[PDB]
Amino acid sequence: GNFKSKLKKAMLSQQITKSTIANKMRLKVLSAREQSLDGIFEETKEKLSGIANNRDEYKPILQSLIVEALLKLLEPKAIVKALERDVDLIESMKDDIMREYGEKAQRAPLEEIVISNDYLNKDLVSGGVVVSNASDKIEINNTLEERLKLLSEEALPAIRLELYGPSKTRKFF
Amino acid sequence: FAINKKAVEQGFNVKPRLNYNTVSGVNGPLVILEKVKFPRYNEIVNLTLPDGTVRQGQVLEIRGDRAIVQVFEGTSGIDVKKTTVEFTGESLRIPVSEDMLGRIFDGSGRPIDNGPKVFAEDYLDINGSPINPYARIYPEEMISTGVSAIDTMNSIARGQKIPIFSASGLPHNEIAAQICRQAGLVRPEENFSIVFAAMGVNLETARFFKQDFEENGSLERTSLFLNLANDPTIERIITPRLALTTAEYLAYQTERHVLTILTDMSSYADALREVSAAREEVPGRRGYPGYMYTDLSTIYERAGRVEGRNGSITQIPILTMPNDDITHPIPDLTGYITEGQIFVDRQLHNKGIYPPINVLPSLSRLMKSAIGEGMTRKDHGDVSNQLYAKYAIGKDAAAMKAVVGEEALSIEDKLSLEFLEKFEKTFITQGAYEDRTVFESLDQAWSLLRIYPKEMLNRISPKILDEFYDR
Amino acid sequence: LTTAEYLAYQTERHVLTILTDMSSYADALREVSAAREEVPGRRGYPGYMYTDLSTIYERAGRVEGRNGSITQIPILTMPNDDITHPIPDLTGYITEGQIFVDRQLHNKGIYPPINVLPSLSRLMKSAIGEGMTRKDHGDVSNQLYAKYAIGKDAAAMKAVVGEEALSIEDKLSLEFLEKFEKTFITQGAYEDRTVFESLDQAWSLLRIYPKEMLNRISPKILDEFYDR
Amino acid sequence: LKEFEQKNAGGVGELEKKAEAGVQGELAEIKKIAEKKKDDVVKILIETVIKPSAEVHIN
Amino acid sequence: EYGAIYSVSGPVVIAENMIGCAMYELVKVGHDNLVGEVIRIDGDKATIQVYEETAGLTVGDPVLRTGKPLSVELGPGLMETIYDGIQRPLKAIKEESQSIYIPRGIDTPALDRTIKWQFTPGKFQVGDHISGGDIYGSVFENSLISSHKILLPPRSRGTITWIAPAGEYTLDEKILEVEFDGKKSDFTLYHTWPVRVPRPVTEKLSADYPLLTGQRVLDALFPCVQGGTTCIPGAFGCGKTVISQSLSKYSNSDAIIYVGCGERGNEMAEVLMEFPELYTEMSGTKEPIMKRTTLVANTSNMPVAAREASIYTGITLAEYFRDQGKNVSMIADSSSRWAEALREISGRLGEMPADQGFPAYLGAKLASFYERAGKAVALGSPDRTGSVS
Amino acid sequence: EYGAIYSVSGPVVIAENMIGCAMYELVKVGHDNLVGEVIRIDGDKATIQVYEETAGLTVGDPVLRTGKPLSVELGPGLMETIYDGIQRPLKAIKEESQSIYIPRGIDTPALDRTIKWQFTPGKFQVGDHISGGDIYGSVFENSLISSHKILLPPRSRGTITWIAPAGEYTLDEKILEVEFDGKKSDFTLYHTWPVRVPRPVTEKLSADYPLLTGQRVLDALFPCVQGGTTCIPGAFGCGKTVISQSLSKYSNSDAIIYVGCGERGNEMAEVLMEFPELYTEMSGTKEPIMKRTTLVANTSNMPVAAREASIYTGITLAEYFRDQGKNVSMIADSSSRWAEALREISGRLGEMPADQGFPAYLGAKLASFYERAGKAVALGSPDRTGSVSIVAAVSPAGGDFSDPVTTATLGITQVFWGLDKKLAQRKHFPSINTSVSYSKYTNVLNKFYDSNYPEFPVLRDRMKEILSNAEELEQVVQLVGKSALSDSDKITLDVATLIKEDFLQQNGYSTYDAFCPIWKTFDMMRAFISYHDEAQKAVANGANWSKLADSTGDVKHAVSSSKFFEPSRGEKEVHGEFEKLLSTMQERFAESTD
Repeated sequence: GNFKSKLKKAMLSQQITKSTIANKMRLKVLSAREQSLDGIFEETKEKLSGIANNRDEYKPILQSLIVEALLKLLEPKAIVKALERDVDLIESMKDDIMREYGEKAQRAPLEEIVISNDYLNKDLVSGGVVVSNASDKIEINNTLEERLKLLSEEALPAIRLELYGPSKTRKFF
Repeated sequence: FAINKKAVEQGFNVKPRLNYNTVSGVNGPLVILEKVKFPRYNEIVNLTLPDGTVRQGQVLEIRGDRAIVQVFEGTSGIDVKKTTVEFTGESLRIPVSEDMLGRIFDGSGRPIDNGPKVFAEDYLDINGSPINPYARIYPEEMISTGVSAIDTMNSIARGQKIPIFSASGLPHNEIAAQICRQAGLVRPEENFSIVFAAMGVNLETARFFKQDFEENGSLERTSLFLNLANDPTIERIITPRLALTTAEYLAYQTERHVLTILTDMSSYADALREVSAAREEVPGRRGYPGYMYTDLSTIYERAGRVEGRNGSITQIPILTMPNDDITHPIPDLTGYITEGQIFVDRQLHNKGIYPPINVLPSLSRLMKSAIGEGMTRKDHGDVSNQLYAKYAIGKDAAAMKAVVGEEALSIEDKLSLEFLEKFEKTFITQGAYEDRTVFESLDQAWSLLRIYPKEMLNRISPKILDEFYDR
Repeated sequence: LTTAEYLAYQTERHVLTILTDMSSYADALREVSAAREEVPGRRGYPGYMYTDLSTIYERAGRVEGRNGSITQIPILTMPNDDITHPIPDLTGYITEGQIFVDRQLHNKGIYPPINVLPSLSRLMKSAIGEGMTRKDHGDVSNQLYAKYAIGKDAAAMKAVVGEEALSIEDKLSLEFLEKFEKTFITQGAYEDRTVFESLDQAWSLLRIYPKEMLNRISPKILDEFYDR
Repeated sequence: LKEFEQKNAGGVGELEKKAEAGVQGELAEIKKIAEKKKDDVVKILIETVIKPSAEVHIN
Repeated sequence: EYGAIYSVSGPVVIAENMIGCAMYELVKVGHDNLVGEVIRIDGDKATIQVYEETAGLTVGDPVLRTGKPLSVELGPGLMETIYDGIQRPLKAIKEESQSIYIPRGIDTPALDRTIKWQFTPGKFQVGDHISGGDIYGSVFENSLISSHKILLPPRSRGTITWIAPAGEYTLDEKILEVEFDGKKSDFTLYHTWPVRVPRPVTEKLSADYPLLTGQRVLDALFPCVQGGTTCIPGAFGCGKTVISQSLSKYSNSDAIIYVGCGERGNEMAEVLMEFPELYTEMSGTKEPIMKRTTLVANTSNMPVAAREASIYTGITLAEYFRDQGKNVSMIADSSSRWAEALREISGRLGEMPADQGFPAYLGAKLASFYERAGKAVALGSPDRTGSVS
Repeated sequence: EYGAIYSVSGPVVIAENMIGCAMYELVKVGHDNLVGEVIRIDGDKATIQVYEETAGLTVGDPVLRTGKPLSVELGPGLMETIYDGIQRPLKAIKEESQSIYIPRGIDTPALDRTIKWQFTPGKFQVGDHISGGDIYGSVFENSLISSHKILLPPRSRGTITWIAPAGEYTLDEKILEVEFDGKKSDFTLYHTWPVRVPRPVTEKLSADYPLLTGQRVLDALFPCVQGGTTCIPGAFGCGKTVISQSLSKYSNSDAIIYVGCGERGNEMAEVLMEFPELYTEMSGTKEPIMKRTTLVANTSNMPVAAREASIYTGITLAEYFRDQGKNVSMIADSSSRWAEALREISGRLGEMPADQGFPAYLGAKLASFYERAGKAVALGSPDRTGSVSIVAAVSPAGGDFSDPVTTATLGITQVFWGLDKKLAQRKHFPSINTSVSYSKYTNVLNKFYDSNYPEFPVLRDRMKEILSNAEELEQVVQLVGKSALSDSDKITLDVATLIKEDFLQQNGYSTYDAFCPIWKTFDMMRAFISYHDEAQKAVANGANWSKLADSTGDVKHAVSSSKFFEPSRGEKEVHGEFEKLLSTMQERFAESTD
């Protein structure tokens, strides 16, 4: 009986080691795939910044984004915030945005467009717009940074599907 | 492989969110916002204080351009003129994959095992949906637990829901951990697995759980959610349905045979009572809202068996008796939704017998479907009945001692006595790590049964007695 | 209370106060608690009268500066022979000691019809013993309480089982009890008993027993006065 | 008993390396195939980001 | 009119621009078109009770008025079917869904319209009058049932103008055209009826005919009349399923109905998949005992409403079948759980319990519900009869 | 801001023109400048707690906000001091007043600035990176607690740009120039911390090293371990304070804190001025034990909010000390009074309870308040290891199942000592019901006993089992009295009687009955075990119990007087006496048995 107790203790130690080791391999695998994901996402962020650095393609997309912000807001008295470098582009596109909001909306075109002296951090912010109504309590953030942030976590399932294709044992779905 | 179409369409569809700064006031644990757009009832909000700290909350109720939210972490010291909040534009949801095994999660379900993020295979709604009674079968094929005192007498079919009733001074959590360590299917793992949750445990209890479930090496079969006492109450109600959702996903999309255990429905009921005090609702009897029957039934019902799939789901919750009786509404109503009951004796603990369990008031309502052969030896059925009758006779004999005289007891009475002591000591007592296959426990029962003449056991088929009395 | 404070702690005179009825006080407080809506406590009582009761009982005791002292004796009426009722329960929470009376003894024509078992003075140790009294007092009281309870429970047991499990000491404690209520508790409306003769009668009643039952008596004291 | 005990006195590290190697091939292959299939995923993600989602919230 | 959701609160919702609506009427609220039901009408505002999960809803969503209180359909196809406490075709629902859940926001008619039926027109010709409860044709349905006897809904007056001749038909074709003041009125192979007010009958009659069970002790010493009331204690461990299983085979009533208030389901699962296995011997052995009964079952998952209206639906169907010229006998699952559901619904609505956590309603509700049983003569030209037990 | 008082309702006030505040924030109100904390806010009307008396107040009075929640002052001078529930110096207020009353609006500082101290720089050189929880110097506060550690309050980082020299110093002096971004990091000898939020810690740990009380039943039977808690009913005849005094004078505690909420005033004044009479019974006779004691005594007559905040203040102080890696203990007057205050406040606020007079959250609040106790390793480079133990003196309402607070406690705690009313009725104090109390730590604590008394557990277990059997057979015998009964029956009866009169009885005031060590308890237990076992094995073969006891004579009495063995008399003289007793008992059994 003493011998069997000692053997039991040794075998318990063996399985304890097995459990620890098995745990850590899987943790490492998860971390590694996470690193791959992180590389992908930082590459996407770099591409976002690079594209935002050029005015040509940026302008129409910026106008569309602001129009979408209007669609979300739905009032004729709002204030627009953006980096100082495109203030004149915004001023030029004011008329088009007003008219197109009037078109999309079932109400009349926008009455006013206002841009204060604030501008977003060129360092921290690289391309994007934020819209707040005239009363200036409700904010609409439509900046590329937070856009990609939300996408990254709200797109994980299909993203993984693409990364590893179909999965197994999920027979009924 | 068509759901992939929706998977891609949604996983490549992004929509921004609004942010508000229209706090009209805070009243107790609740906040009020006035100017809102198309509010969605009972969805989650992220609140940022004017100092950089951010919390989470859910919509309580809505009114024409008006909404009320509750902060999961309380409304301490927050501001009314410099605070903002964003809405997810969607109710709460949980990420899901087939790899939560080996990973632990907090009350909100976020990992706390210091490992990478869950890497959701998919998201899902927190609460499931009813199931067609037409689409269910009844269980069979008892599931082994490694505990002689339970399996031998009170077996459990793959699906039967049986609570366990405890008192304040009763050690039960240890029993749950021991069961998890000994949990498994009976040999003639394969797809069997476990998921565990706990509410309002002591810190030291939490560390105990973690370390034991790890060093046991069974963490692969399991996935633990936890909810400490210090955790905010609202999170309490979240955990059980999260665990249920995970178990449903596994069982009905991976054919896992799943078991789970809720630590104390008592704390859950307490937390529920906390809710609806916010609203001007006077609670029902004993100061308890009426609809707990419906709610607790909602939680319990998810367990069952589906013909179309090989998915076994079984539920074994635990409850504590407040005044050490059965009159509190919780046990009373649970006796209806449930099937059978398990009693743990405080006195037997005062007798030191581990586990301090007794069987006289405890029964399995559906063991009959899970005791036949192909799955356990034929004798297993009626041997238990004969043992129970002998146990009752021994209790009487114990009463018989001084009523008329210790010597006055009959030879039958004396035999019943000695059997009582021998069985209650050896057979019932289980070491903290002692493990018993059903077979060896039944053999112990046979040994303890041969104590009587072959004729005293007048509740058996002759052939079975002949074969098992002469080995 | 204002008058008592003024007199005591400005004239240094020892003053005692008697309050006839707290029940009427609670009644008036409840009375003016409903003409204006108020979330009621147990039995309609606003929960905060605990505060007012503390305010009333705040005034008592002695302080270093002032020689005069104040002592409170509020007479309280049980509504239905009850203690868990909010009034008596709350009073017991914050008050000191308590004096209890029972209808049974009065029906038995016993004056005063005190009920010892519930009535307890939280504070007795400091102002007893040697220096001012005889140290036996503590053991005397403890033994009296114990034997009284024993006799009461013995009578209760016999009331349901009869003379079939009655030890000799059971009936001894009984007869001790009957004599105790008959003589010790009973007093004339004009006789005062100093602690001395009181303890003398106590020892007289006690000496019916052997020197082994009375374990609540120190061997020293158990031997000093067992026989004089 | 001691002969049985000493079996793992040095084999624990050897078998730990055994498992470690057991996950290296597929391990690195994770990143290898990910990079192999990086262009498609990143380009699709950016395309999804850029495209407008104008919508009046049919209520 | 078809206004939007003014406000939401848990299982209680409030609408706006809701007019022309009685305080008892269903609604297909929200995009999910959940089966809500109105309770209190005040100003243009109203209070509507939802019966499914209310999470995720918003302000400004379509709401439509069914125009009538809770009802139930009646016609060919009832026999050999399984339904929810609110008459949900569980079989068809699962079949079309191919899913194990109960997809919230589901929609499936009470009875299939695809299947065609053979109809034999009655003996009433154009110009003849007609009254509620009259018989104007029959439809063969199963071997066990001779034919579904086509009846006229109560509160029906006028004369017939157009008649569908004999032939094959589905439950949608307008087979009858009558006129109380003009050809406006018409009818189909089926109809519906509210669930609250009992289905009226011509006249009653004292019940004195014995009940058939095939059990020595029961039918011999302590029997019940065909048209009587009976009660037995619960605690199934005593094996009360014997009376049910025998009665499913041994009854002088050609039609039997079992209503499931609601339980863990395993019981319902077993009874469900064991009922279509017993035998009866009319003109030779016949297995499908289900042909002699239609089953409604519930369980905790389905809302309280279903677990409240289950018994009403069952007894209404029993009254219908009695009036169809038959002897019916409906068995219950458990009154206690229905009484619970009632207590809890009242508590949710916030009503004061008479005692023991129960509202006063229990007494009158139970008495009225039991009043709906016995033998009687129902409307119809043949003046056939029936009984309810 | 400068608000206006709109409405006053006893201990409640509504101001107007309040904007941008925190619903937990101190406020100065009225002309007398009273103290109050906002509670519920909406628009510009603020519901404010008042911690003082209201009389003669009128609308429009100025209202001054503060901008911070309720905190307490931490540093030196705390120890051997008495404060109210809201951290006000009772002694300083009294002496300054030179009266016997408390003025309204007094602001005597929590920690005096009138005393200097001899500081010593630590080992942190200027220019080094620093963070909270890192000691940078120490000062002497008292002999028993010399070298008061000085720590950087958390949420405080930067680089030490300077160090103050050693020497004699008072508070109010910057002593550490640090820079996170700018010189702004200026710290004096003390600091503050909000009461509601517990301070952080590196991590937690298990429990071991059992606490000691000196009373046999508690330590022996239902073990108590530091870093833990329990509920102790107070009967006033079961030694209401004797247990506390024994804990203070025997428990190996670095610091002692007791609080008073339902203080009747008599007990308050007494305990206060009898602490001076108490002496430190540790490492030599130090006449003052208060050097380990700091008190927060509050009578009912103070505003309810004070009784509410008393426990938070006390536990915060406990955490502050234990952060230095010490052992602390807490004593509570009566938790029932605190719950009564809580329900009073809730009702006054105007929200319905749900527990026959208690708001639902009570359970959550009690759980949170409890969860600050335990054992943990401190935070910061110095690597301290603290330990907080407490005890809640539950005062029942005359019942057990009537008050849910009992359930709440029993649902969270892990050691609980019940109470048998009959024991009190028999004056059988120590009055504890054995069948109800329980202690889960016994399981883990085997790993500790095995080092000292590796046979103690099983012996105690068998003794408890015997007690349970005696309790059980009582219910049978009483209904039938003496009958045909085996010698074992009398054996169980008499052994249980001896155990209870020995164990469950002891004078609260005696050198051999008000205090016991572990080893002495071990000896008592072993002696009783041997007695009973030898008696039973002897009767196993004839040996009628009458003649058996006669042959052994007064062995039961021989062991009965063992209680009179005075402890502290060498631990070998007493141990030698117990060895002699065991020898005589075993030989006497062996011989008289034959």
